[PDB]
Amino acid sequence: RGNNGNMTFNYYANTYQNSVDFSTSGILNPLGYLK
Amino acid sequence: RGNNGNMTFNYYANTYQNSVDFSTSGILNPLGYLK
Amino acid sequence: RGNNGNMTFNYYANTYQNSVDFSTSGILNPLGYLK
Amino acid sequence: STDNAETGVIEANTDTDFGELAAPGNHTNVKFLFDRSRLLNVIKVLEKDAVFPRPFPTQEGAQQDDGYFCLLTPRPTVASRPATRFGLYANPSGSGVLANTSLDFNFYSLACFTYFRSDLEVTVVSLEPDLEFAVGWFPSGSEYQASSFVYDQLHVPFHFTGRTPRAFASKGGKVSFVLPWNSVSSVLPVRWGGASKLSSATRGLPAHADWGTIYAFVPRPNEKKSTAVKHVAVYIRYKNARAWCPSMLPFRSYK
Amino acid sequence: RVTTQTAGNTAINTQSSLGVLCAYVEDPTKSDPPSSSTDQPTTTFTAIDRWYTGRLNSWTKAVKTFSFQAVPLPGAFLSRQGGLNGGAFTATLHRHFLMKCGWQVQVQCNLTQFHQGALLVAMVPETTLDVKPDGKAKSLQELNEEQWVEMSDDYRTGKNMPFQSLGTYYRPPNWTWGPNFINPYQVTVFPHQILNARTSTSVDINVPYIGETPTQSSETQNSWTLLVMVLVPLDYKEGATTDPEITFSVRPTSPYFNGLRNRYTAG
Amino acid sequence: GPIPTAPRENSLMFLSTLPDDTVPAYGNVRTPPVNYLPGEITDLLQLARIPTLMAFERVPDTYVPYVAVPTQFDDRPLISFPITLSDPVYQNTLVGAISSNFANYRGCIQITLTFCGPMMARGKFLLSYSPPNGTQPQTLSEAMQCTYSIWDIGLNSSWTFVVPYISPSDYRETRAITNSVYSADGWFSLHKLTKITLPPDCPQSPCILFFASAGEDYTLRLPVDCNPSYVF
Amino acid sequence: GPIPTAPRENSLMFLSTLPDDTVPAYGNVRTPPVNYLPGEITDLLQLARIPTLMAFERVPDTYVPYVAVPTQFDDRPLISFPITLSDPVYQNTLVGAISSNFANYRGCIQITLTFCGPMMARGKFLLSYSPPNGTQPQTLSEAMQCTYSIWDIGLNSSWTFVVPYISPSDYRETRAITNSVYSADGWFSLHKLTKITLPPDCPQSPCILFFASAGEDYTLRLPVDCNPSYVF
Amino acid sequence: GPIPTAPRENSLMFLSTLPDDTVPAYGNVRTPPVNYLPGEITDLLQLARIPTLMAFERVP
Repeated sequence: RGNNGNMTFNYYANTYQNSVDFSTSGILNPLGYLK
Repeated sequence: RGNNGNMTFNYYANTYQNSVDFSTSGILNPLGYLK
Repeated sequence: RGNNGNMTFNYYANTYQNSVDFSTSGILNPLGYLK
Repeated sequence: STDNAETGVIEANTDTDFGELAAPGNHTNVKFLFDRSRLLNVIKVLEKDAVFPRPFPTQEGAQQDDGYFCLLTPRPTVASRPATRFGLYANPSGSGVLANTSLDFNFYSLACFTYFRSDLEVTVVSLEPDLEFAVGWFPSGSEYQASSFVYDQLHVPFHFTGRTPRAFASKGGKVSFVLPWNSVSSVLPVRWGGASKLSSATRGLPAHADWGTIYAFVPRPNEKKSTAVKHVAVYIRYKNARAWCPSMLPFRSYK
Repeated sequence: RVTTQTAGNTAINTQSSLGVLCAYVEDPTKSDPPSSSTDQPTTTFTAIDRWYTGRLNSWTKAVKTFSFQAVPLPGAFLSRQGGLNGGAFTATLHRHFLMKCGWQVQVQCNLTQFHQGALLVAMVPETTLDVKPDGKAKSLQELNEEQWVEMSDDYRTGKNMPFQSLGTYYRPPNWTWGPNFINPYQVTVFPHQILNARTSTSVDINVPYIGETPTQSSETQNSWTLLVMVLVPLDYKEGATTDPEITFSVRPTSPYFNGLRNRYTAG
Repeated sequence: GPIPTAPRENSLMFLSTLPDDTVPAYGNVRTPPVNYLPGEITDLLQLARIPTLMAFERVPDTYVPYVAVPTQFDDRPLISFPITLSDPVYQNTLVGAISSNFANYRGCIQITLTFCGPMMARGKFLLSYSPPNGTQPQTLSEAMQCTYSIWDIGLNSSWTFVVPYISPSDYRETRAITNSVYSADGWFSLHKLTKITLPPDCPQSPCILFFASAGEDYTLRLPVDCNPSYVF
Repeated sequence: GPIPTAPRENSLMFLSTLPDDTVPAYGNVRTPPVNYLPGEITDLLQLARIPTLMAFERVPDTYVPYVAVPTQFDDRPLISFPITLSDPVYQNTLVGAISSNFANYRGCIQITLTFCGPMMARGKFLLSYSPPNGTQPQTLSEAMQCTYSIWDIGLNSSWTFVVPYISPSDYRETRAITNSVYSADGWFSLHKLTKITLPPDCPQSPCILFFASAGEDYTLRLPVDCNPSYVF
Repeated sequence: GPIPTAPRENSLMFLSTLPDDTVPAYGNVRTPPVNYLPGEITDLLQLARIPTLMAFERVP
């Protein structure tokens, strides 16, 4: 996904590479529905 | 194939390394046939 | 643990990377108990 | 064919009237399009502890250090502060002080939505030959620490040390790193219509819509100040960008 | 083409109707309480689960293309613009700090087959047209003399929105652009319906809640703005009929309130 | 022991579009959730598929987005324009604005019309599409031979005309400079087949609105730089 | 043979917060055990959860940590203060001191009170919390409508008032500069509902002690630099 | 931690016939198919095996 080519090895952990949201616990839909 | 020596590891993905055509869905042949 | 990202490979041995004490052979406790 | 566009929701090739259903052959994806570097702003380089600009309005005869620092945001900015009306000094020589301004032309050329969110990846490039420098940054809502301390009768600005990241590059080098989305607001409003304060506010001026702040300085004591100025360039990238609702596009003149 | 929607103790009738536009997502009614606060919220009840009505300026031949009028929401309730009176809803609004709700509006006109013209109505999100360039909301008295807002290059470029004066220390730049321009040719992107003089009389839209936070301040939020613009100037044979009128209706949906206190006051 | 290595010829280079990540500096940060915001976008084609309005010069600003039918005519289409996306008429439409930032396009353009006038009027129109030629067709007789259709005023006042995509190459350029066969693709025109009958007491001169958008098989390939002219 | 490689654009860089280790120089060293020391700390929230005292200006150093009830009053709370952690009253409390070194906070503040005076006295107090408004509420009539509670002097002389957390954003700034809605969160005040009855032979003027701390769901997110002002 | 390494004697060299690839700059691009073109060549010996004519000085 995205303009990323590497597909073999990620060195740093995911948490330290990208932000993560904390839990609170082709086919394209149309942006308008007409009942 | 080609003047390429590496035969162990390709880092970047094939799609990002070479172009690909989109689908539309020794022994050497001679360039002249005489019926 | 700690501000350490690498989670794949440690090169040097643990004994040569960190000190070790020699043997002599969320949930947070409260610092005050009132009997 | 039969249709009713007044209702808004119109139906949906040549197979319908006369067909051709040319096979597919995803370069417009939001995640993919926005991943590439682009210039943001050009700033001076510090050589001593500086005094941050005062909030507007700034009266005549106020002592400060202007031209340094720079926000990290596509929205228009003035004097290193958030702004609404973009402007430039096309006029010839005048008086007073000229206010540095910035904007993301490429981003706004396709900013066709309202809300946005992504990670930012910063890098720095020098301009003058064989120049040595360093960078410092702090989150949104923080402040820049002033003053200096004495070591062996050398005045070292306080910004040499801090809990925020620092970067030292070799002679004629370059810097790069990726920062996390850290503002309090859930998403970045490309265009806004609210107010940030109960009274004396300005309509449509967001408060904390940015990624942080950046500055550049030389690793030397204050006792070795020079005369010639130096400059630095900045670039940014977006990672895992997302958009949340349609919008308009900039108007093109018919001249 | 004949339907009626009943809510609370009030109802609305439609002699002609194409349907209801559901905007971004299906079933906009569904919603959940916010997450940026703990105090228990106040929810819907019969006193506020009903419609409200107001009036707009008249339509005259003198009006030219692209002129428009705007009605901020919910700021219209607070300002009592066009005679709209929220009553219970306004009273509850003035006694709370945080709010979150959807919207559902309908606009009607009295065009007859002996008239030619067109109207376009859309729910533009996150815009500021009510405020004067000086930086002050347009008063009700000021809104009367000028019945329709005149489109101009300034509005097209967004060059005259509110701003902050720099001060004597700096020199005055040349303002040329801003992120709140108006592009007439692309207004159809937002949910809309064409109020043609030969096809129908009433149009309606349904929109969900949006905002850069799970909840917004109840005294300054301006998420949704109702916009009406003229595409084809009105024209008719002399002596037939003069200057039709306009009206609109509003109704909130699944609101929430937080932060009780006394009546809001300024100073 | 040390692992032998050999740096390549392009070391210490900076690329503005290299597909790779960078080392983190301030990681391990959480963010509030955004599941409450509806209407997430995934591809700009979703916005490209939305109709919008065009512009026209009008008689001697004057760029009204509609065309008014005259009373008397002279063997000539009411309005005609090329099919080059760089043309002024496509400037402010979403499809034109988006395409201007890409090099190659592919698919079928879509055009939609709508009538605005007295209910009790009548008439008939003819729509035409002429591939490239040595001279732009003018007369109705010429127009009829090419692809065309007939529009009749009735209960429904809207009609959609789909422009077929024919070209000698799979893709086509988005902006035209030399007007080569790779960019230009002919013309479009509107002809009044009959004379519009205005009912009594309805004054005169109805109007027509033009709606343009992208087809269901549109596509764009190569990104390019933008024009910051709008800032001045 | 040699392995091909390509150094990136950010080689030879020094980062002051890079999450990585360094090569050892004098490794293989043992240390005495420390299992004999009790009371190990793991998270500074443990210390943040401990009550402490506040300060007040006192009549015209004078920063006594208590407030004395006067004899005659005038339609006004005895003491009121904002809920901005940068306020002077929060300076020396542990919660304020710790939070000042972080950017964002989240949770519920906690306030605790205690009475100091003659045993055989009586009275009643009212506590209030007013979210942001155009003007700070003053009169008891205004105060009553907002969230509040009534404190009665009795066998137990201590009471805890929990300030609810309501805000338009998940997190909030820790220090206020513009007093925007993102930092300020209203005011707190104390009102004497009745008149305190001093028993005979007990001289006069009891005193009240203020105790503040952090709630059970407090949290801090972003570290920042410190202020070395305390060294001067 | 960092992996020890030792650059060789021929670092930063450019070879005009090195059998190796290079990093991509604008990847992820598709192209139209070419299955419609007949007569693809694989080895120049195919052309070398075709007769041709010679030359001779002729009289002056």
